Formats: sequence, C-alpha cells, structure tokens
Amino acid sequence: KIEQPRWASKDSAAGAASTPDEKIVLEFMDALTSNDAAKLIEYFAEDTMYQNMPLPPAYGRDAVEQTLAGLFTVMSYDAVETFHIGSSNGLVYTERVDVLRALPTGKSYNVSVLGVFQLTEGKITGWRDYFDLREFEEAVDLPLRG
Amino acid sequence: HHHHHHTSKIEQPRWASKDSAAGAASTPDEKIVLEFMDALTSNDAAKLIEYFAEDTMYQNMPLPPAYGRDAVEQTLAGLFTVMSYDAVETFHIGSSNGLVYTERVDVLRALPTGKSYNVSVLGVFQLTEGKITGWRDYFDLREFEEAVDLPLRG
Ligand SMILES: [K+]
Ligand SMILES: [K+]
Ligand code: NI
Ligand code: NI
Repeated sequence: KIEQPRWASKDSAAGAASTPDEKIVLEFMDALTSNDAAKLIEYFAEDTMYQNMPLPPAYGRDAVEQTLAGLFTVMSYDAVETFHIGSSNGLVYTERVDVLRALPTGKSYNVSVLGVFQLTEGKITGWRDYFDLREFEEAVDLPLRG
Repeated sequence: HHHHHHTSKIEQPRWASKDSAAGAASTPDEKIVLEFMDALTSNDAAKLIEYFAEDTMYQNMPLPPAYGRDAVEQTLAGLFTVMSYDAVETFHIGSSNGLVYTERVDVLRALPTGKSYNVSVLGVFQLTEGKITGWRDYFDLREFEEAVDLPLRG
C-alpha cells in the first residue's frame, strides 16, 4: 500500500493521463516494475538522456539503457503510485512515490519523487527524476554516492 | 565569519530546450509562479507569504512540511535566517489540472559559511483563485549541505 499525502490535489483528473504523451509515461511507469532495462529502454528515442539527479546524467540511448541495467542490479521497483501528472510544451511531469527495494539488504523504502519527461513523437527524448538520495540510502542501507 | 565564496554561474544544461517559449508563462497561473520565483531573491518572507492562501502548505521534501500559512511563513523566515537566494533560473514551466511545474536552478548562499551552490530543483505549485495552496521543491539535500557546509536536516 501507499497512503496518499494530505497535500495531494483532490481534483479527480490530476492522476489520470490527459493526453497521449501522458498515457505513455503512465504506462512506462507501469512498466518500471518489470525491472527490465532492455524492455524499459524501448520507450526512448535514439537521441535521449536520463538522470536521477543526485547521480550523474546518462546521454544517448545505450548509456541510458546501461544506467538502468546497473541500477536494476542492486535495486528493484516494487510499486509506482503517481499522484499528479501534467504537461505543457512537449515535457511531461509526474509527482509520485516509488517503492524501491534494495537487493543486498532486502529493506524497502517509499521515495518521494518528482520527474520530468521529454517526448518527441511518443519517444522519450528525456527523463529526469528529482529526489533526496540520502534518506533512501539511510533507510535501506545501500550507499550510492560517496 | 567567512568571506563570501564565489557564486557559480548558471549553466544551460544539454537538455534544457533552448526554444523557450518552453520556459515562458503560457497561462495566468504560470505568470504568477514565474513572478513568485522573481520574488525569491528578495529574501523577504513578508513579501513572499502574501502569495499564499490560508489553506496552504510548503515543503522542501528532504525537510519537514509546513501546513497552513502561519507555519509556512515560519519555515520561509527560518530558512532566510541561514540562507539566501542569489538567483533562480527556470528552464521549463508548465501546467495542468491546477498545478504548475518548474524545472529550475536555484543559486543559494549559506550565510554562516559564505559559501554558494547551484541546486537543481524540480518544484510543483498548486493554485486556487490565483493563490498558492501548495509548494513542494524536489532536490538532493546532501549535495547542497556538503557543498556549502550547512547541515540543515533535523
Ligand atoms: K492529469
Ligand atoms: K510554458
Ligand atoms: Ni565557524
Ligand atoms: Ni574563509
């Protein structure tokens, strides 16, 4: 389960994809729990990028896929609850909670995230997740930045 | 007391759609937010809280939320005690369903240390009747703290 924060909009539509791009992203999200870089990479354009901002950016489609793969080595998504999704000028935004589990220790933690996606022809030409890395490491005892 | 350590210039990221347009206010609420951003460099909580509704909240997600206008101002004012906005740059602004989104860079100075850092922020704003009923900034707190030696957590 994921209880929904008091501050989450009570507009019934703020959770639902409103546009094509948004449907995609929501699906991509749904596909994240596959924990499969090779599968996930599909949503991406050739000319793309990716970054969990506390960590370094990955440019180009195969870097992106490779970063994904390496992450999936120590951790796995158990759940993605997306509270708000919105869009303007070709970028899509998601406020969600990712339930991530750390493979080495088995502990999981509910990470508060706000991501931006850049799409071009339904192709993810960009993906950037903003969150606090430290409280995650501390929770599941899995360091990722020295 | 330490001298003021060298502000770092704001870089246009490889991914920041030049374009912009994409960084311009396309809607009324957006123009409001863009204006609120402008106000932040005033480092004046009194100026800022007048953008808020009574039913409102404020949270830097690595830090505790403030609910209610009264708690919001205490938070804002408290931050301005140890910290100061030198600049804010918004690459991407957008909006749907009553929420505005800003992908921006915050240039902050730690008052006690004189040191400066550029925080990569993605923040979301909820508005109502033209007033901020919610404000949440997402970023990594540790990389900021270490950069300028201002531990804030707890
Ligand atoms: K929506
Ligand atoms: K815009
Ligand atoms: Ni000292
Ligand atoms: Ni000094």
